[PDB]
Amino acid sequence: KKIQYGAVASGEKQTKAANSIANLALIKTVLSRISNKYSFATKIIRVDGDDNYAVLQFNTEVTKQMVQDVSN
Amino acid sequence: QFDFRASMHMLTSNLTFTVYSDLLAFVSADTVEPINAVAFDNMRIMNEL
Repeated sequence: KKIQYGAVASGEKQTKAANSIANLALIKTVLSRISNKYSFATKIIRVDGDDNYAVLQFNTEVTKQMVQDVSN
Repeated sequence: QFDFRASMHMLTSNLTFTVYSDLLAFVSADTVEPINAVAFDNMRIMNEL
């Protein structure tokens, strides 16, 4: 069975040096679109393949609604 | 004796309040960029190179 699969190939030499590019350059974009509603100032964006975190520092104290409306 | 007419009273208070306990939940402070952080004299702290 020959299945067409044009996506990324986990198993190249490239599979970790370009999972840290393609995931940093993705989350640098999705952190730009949520700044139309909440104005913040991001501090670090650490990325490890898929698994990444990105600390956001706000103006006010973080409440139970800014956590819910960023996760949404 | 329970003299009724001499024992009523008119209790005068207000109509409505809105009691707020904590006040610094309203302001939202910021900080300028810490390389432009100014001491009590108007040069900057950690100025040297």
